[PDB]
Amino acid sequence: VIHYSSGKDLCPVKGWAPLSKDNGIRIGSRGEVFVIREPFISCSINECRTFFLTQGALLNDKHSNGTVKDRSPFRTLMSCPIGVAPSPSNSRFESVAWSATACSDGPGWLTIGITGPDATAVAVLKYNGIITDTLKSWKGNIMRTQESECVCQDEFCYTLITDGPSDAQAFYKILKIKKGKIVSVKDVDAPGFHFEECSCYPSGENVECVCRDNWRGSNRPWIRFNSDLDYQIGYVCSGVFGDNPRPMDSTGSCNSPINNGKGRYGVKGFSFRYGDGVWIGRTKSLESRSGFEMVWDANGWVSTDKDSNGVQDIIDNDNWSGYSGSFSIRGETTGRNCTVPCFWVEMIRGQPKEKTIWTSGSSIAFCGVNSDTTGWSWPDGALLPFDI
Amino acid sequence: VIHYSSGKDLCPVKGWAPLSKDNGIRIGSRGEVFVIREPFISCSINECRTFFLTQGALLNDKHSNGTVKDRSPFRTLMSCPIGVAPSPSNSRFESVAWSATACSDGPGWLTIGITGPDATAVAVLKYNGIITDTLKSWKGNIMRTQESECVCQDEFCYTLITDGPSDAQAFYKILKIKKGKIVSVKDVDAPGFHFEECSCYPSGENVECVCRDNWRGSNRPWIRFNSDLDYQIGYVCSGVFGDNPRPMDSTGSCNSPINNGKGRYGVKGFSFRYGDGVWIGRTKSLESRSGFEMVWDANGWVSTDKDSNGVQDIIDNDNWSGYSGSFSIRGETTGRNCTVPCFWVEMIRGQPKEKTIWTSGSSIAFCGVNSDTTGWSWPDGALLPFDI
Amino acid sequence: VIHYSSGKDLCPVKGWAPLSKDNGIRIGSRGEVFVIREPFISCSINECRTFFLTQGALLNDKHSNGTVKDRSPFRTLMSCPIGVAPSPSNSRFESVAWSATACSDGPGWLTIGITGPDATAVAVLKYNGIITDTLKSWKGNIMRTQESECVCQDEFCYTLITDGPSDAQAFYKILKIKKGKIVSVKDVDAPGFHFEECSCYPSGENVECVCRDNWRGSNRPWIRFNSDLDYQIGYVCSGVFGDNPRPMDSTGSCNSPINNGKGRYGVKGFSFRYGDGVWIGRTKSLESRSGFEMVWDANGWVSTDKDSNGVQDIIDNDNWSGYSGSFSIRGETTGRNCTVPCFWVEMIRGQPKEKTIWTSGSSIAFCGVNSDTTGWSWPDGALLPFDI
Amino acid sequence: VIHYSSGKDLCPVKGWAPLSKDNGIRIGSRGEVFVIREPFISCSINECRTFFLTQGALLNDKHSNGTVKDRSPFRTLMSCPIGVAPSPSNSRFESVAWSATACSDGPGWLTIGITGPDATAVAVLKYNGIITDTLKSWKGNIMRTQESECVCQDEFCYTLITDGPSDAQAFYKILKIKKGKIVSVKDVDAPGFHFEECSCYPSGENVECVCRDNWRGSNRPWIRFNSDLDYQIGYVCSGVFGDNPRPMDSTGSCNSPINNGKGRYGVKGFSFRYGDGVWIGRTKSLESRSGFEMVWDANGWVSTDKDSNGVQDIIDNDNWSGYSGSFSIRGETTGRNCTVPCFWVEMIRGQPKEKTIWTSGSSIAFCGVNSDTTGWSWPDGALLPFDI
Ligand SMILES: CC(=O)N[C@H]1[C@H]([C@H](O)[C@H](O)CO)OC(C(=O)O)=C[C@@H]1O
Ligand SMILES: CC(=O)N[C@H]1[C@H]([C@H](O)[C@H](O)CO)OC(C(=O)O)=C[C@@H]1O
Ligand SMILES: CC(=O)N[C@H]1[C@H]([C@H](O)[C@H](O)CO)OC(C(=O)O)=C[C@@H]1O
Ligand SMILES: CC(=O)N[C@H]1[C@H]([C@H](O)[C@H](O)CO)OC(C(=O)O)=C[C@@H]1O
Repeated sequence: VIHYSSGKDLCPVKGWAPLSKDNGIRIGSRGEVFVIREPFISCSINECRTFFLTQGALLNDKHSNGTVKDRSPFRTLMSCPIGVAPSPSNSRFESVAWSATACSDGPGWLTIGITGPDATAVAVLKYNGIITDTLKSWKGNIMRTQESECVCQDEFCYTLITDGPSDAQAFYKILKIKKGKIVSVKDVDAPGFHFEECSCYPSGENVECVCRDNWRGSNRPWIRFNSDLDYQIGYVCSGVFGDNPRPMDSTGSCNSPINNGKGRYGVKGFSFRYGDGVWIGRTKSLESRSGFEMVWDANGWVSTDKDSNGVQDIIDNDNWSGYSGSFSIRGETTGRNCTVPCFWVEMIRGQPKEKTIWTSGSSIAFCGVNSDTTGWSWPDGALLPFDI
Repeated sequence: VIHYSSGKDLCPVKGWAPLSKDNGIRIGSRGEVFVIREPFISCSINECRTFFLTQGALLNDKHSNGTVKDRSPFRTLMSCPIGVAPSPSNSRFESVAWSATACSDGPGWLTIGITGPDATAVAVLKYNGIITDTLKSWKGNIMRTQESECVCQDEFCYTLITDGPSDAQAFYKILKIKKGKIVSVKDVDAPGFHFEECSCYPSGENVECVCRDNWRGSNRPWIRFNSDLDYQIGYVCSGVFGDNPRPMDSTGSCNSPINNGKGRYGVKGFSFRYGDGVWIGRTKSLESRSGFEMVWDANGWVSTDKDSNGVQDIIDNDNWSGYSGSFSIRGETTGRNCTVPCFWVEMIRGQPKEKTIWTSGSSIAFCGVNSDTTGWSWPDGALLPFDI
Repeated sequence: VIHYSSGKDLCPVKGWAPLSKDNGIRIGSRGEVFVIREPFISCSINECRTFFLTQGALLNDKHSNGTVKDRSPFRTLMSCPIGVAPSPSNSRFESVAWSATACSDGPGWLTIGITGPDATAVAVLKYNGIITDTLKSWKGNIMRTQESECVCQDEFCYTLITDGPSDAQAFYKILKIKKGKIVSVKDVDAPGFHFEECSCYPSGENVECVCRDNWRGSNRPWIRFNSDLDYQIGYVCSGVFGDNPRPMDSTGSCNSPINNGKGRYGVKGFSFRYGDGVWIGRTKSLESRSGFEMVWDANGWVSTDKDSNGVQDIIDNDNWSGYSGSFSIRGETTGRNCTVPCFWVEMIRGQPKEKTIWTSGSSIAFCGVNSDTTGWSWPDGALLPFDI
Repeated sequence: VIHYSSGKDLCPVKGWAPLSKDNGIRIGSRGEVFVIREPFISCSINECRTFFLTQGALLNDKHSNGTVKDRSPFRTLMSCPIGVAPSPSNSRFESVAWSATACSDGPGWLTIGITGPDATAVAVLKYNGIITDTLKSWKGNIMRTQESECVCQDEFCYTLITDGPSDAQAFYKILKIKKGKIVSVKDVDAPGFHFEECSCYPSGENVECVCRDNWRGSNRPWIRFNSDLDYQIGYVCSGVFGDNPRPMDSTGSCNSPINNGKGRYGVKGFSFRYGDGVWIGRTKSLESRSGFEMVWDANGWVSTDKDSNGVQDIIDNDNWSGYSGSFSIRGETTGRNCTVPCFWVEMIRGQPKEKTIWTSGSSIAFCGVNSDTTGWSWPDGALLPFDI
């Protein structure tokens, strides 16, 4: 009934409480579940949904052969309430795409599915199901967006789309949609920044996004912008390196990509800035995508220290992990006066790691809570391989 | 809450954006999906549904043996939201029939399922589930309707039903239903016109329908009628032949069926008239039903030229295609002031082409959008045959 | 929002139009469908549902072994919208029982599931899910009710429950429930009447029910009662014998059971009285339950003639049939001023007839319609046996 | 629309009527059903749901190997309407936990899922899906709650959480939540009381809970508390011993745990106090968890007699049983002026008893009803083992 308003700070967060695990892949052992990847959560006022880029096939099937590759005319974005296995039975259709992002402005959903050829892909802006606008690749190299939730404030929604090479320098645009209508955009001038798959969240008029450098950064690049899109960038000061792969935590930088041989690649991640401090979600292995923890250098957003301030384990480094996102839960839903930060973790299974013919993922998600919390490990839990 | 009103022109269309693909058949590889064929989309104010003539069985089953033939006491029309696999779980029942058409007048659905013996079939008019009227075959040779969406304007809905031989001359009626009540009908006087499986859409008081000549036309027959049903017919002037099979594009006619040896048969198709121009959806092969593109002779509706004005590829001619429809999205849904034309393509799989014991189809759908667009190929994607 | 009112005559009925077929069993070939039997339809103002007595198992399963017998602590009554396969996915729970009846008073559903031991069974009155009342067997021999829809008028609902031997004389009660509360009941004094599994329908203050004599009647016993329950009985005058088994149509009686060797048994059936005439639904075989047609002696309700007045075939006698019911569609739903009579036919498959380890059923349903109609045969369509 | 109010007595109960059986496990024979355990019902004003602690896998699957053990990062609490098989298709997600309790305050649901390591588990308070509060283990030994429904009165909800050894003395807290916000708590001082898995219900300002002594009680411990939490404890006076295992009914105590060699263990149970009398639900075997009946010593709550006053059989001791719960149905739903007591019985299948690699459970539930009733046996009904 009412729109998500602006001007609200990320509530106090002492520990992450488990919101929901979905055993997607475990149920797919013998159930009718979609082969997935690239999942992420997003809430509106009443319903919180899990979105995902379907490989257009179900687990334990001959059509799941090769689900290791991203992009195909088959890849389709779809939603489902949190915690439930994403099956053709509860899965609602959202868009045709192999990369995308969706958010809500409160009472309605915005869906940005980017499908089409590598050479000249197209974003398709849908609002509550209806196509409302489009955007075509401008640099001609895999236009691609967040692969996570976008943020909306006062009728207006924001996101970020990259387009360039994975190799080195690419190009970045900030959109400002309103009812699915692209009402403006700015070309970000970030020399030496590889920006892509951003994990955003609103923070008082502003919109803060921590993303990934898949060019030469072992730390994360960030970007905070206006209602008009006047930006501000750099990387996360902290030495508790978030990317992956990443080197042993050294002294970090706050404006350049810390290479250290490992920077060269990366994986989607998030982070919440709390003043001078910042909560950092990161994998435990430094070479592979396994395990997952939520750090806490309180000097983190401004200091290059490597000294952290406390860790809550989420997945021991004995199990697999993957894409880490970061949606938010507004104060229109919560009787509260501050936005609640929450995050979900994708546990990838199958290739290129495990000896299977398929590659999909599971998921879990925790929230803010300024109460008590315990750590652990809530992995996928699939006994692999399958009836392959 | 409000009725679909009349007097609205097909919005400006620069390129077709992908609305939704459903991997129906791919999910049926191991999922619980209905063996289908004859699908088509249709929207109302809130929900857009996909309708289809079920073979009364599920894919990869012994009861899917022979799904190649149309018509049976088993064939049943059913709906489901767009993009989702049409399974016994999300599929809603609509009518008993092996041919039909359904539309909305805005707040409610109209369903016309025609079932019964070849010799004396019956149409059954249901409105929001309730039987409201009926119509029996009058010429005694497979009464059959659109096999696509019908159009409604100002409480009143319109459709077209054929009844005659596939061989040559058949007979055609224009209905005018209101709340499922057949409030009038006209016998179309079209000497030398094989009219059937019409793809309609509203265009300002009027109702334009491009159909198929399965008698001796390699081009498409059309028909525009009133609120009172005073019609106007002929074929599409353009030389960019729409039927299939069809001969190489020669100089076309605008009132007679261009035979050229191939005319003899055909397949359902659509087309949107934009003044002197017209958007033409057609298969790439000329002998088989494979591939699919959306043409654009701007002189097309009035000129017999074969010179076209631009092509957006939808399915390379390397994959299968099939029935091509053409629903519309009114301006009551879209805040806009003009109806948005959209179309769906059926990709048929199995017989009579492929070495299987079954025959079903998948689907995709794109919309207007006066923005940018890219072409490609979004085929079914089923690795055939099956566990047959 | 409004209650089903009384005082309305069964609309004019020229022919039966097909409302819905569900290929229950055909989809169960490989789908997740419930092993059923004893189905029947029932509508309320918005939704029409199909109810059924589940064998507490799914088709093609080892737990479907013996589904030939009625009654078990497993048998559970459940609903689902018309036309859809009754699967654990769309099937809504209704009650624990191996015999029952449910109806609506317009805005709410009444459910009467009778479960428990043969010796001392209990009816359980639930209204919109909540238990509201109960009734225990009074004669101690399988208390059992309609096994079809009951009728409600002006806040009040009515049904019929038998209790006695199948062998000969049993006992019958007429209930009068209101919001699931049994507000009165009468003991029917029908010497020489075997009354059970009644197919009812409202007809102007009154409630007419045609049932079955499984004692010594080859024709059907009827019963019309008041708002206070003052009854009137006898059998259907007509010579077009409805029971099954039944002898060749001879001259019938209107108050006694016509034995003729075959009377001894029977199967549920229905019939609609239209003044002096009456529509009769009956099987084609006289020894088995196969085929199904809808007769029409217009002198039928009062005359003992065997001369009929027209037949619409529903299922050739080459396929199986079974329980035949008879719900109604009120005028609160239909803008009309008269109730619309409709009926559903159960096609039983498996034992004791076919060489299977299971026994379930499918269904179809047609309605009034004072328009044109065609006959045919819309059988189950299952290729048996199964993966048994 | 309106909150569940307080001050209402458990309506008169002559016999238990069957509300719903779900053949969970039987449908899982070949259906897509969740491997479950720890189920229990809970109603709100409109919908009654069944909740359960999923083993994060489906029956007849390799991932159901070991479902015999409680607790795992996979165990997740989920709901579904009563009577339906708890499958990934109708099962709604509720929380991440291997122990929990949920209730309604009328218009909304409260969910308390306790997940995490044995050493330091955490309760997570969610209200209508949103995390609203948390509580961490305080004694560091499997914090665990009711494993059944909690009670809410006048905006406020109540429950009970244990934390200590199964061996002997543990510790107990009474919570008082309001909109998921823990607004107070009391540490129960029960020397010599093993309190856990309480079966509660409201009874006029007060909240009565009968639980289980898994330390040295063969009878059940109880606890009645205020709006402020001023408690009162002891055990059930009656000699008709409720725990299990339990010794032959001797003369009972009303404040201490009756050991008798068997007390040492136990299984969840319930009981409703009706003045000086009390309805007792208990297993028939004394060593195993098989069969189930509902006793009635009318002198029971105050007298140590072993003389009972009537038994209604629920499951002969030839079949398996398990956890027995006890939710309630308020008078806001029932037009009535008194709360209706109802109970559900879990029939466990598989290990440690049966020769299977899995362990799950089915369920049934009956209600108050001051009418007639019959006894019987409505067991799971699964033919074991499975395709194991
Ligand atoms: C649009 C697209 O292909 N995104 C892909 C992304 C991308 O290649 C990289 O960020 C360089 O731009 O990488 C990965 C990956 O984790 O292997 C999966 C994504 O689907
Ligand atoms: C009612 C009916 O049978 N329609 C059929 C239609 C028809 O035969 C033809 O248009 C000549 O009238 O052809 C085809 C077809 O593409 O093979 C499938 C349809 O189901
Ligand atoms: C309650 C019950 O068992 N009803 C059964 C009914 C009954 O035995 C008969 O009407 C004599 O009373 O017969 C049949 C039947 O068609 O074989 C199935 C029913 O389930
Ligand atoms: C949190 C937890 O593990 N609860 C378990 C409970 C518990 O161990 C016992 O009550 C001693 O505290 O016992 C049992 C059981 O019937 O075998 C299953 C429960 O899941």
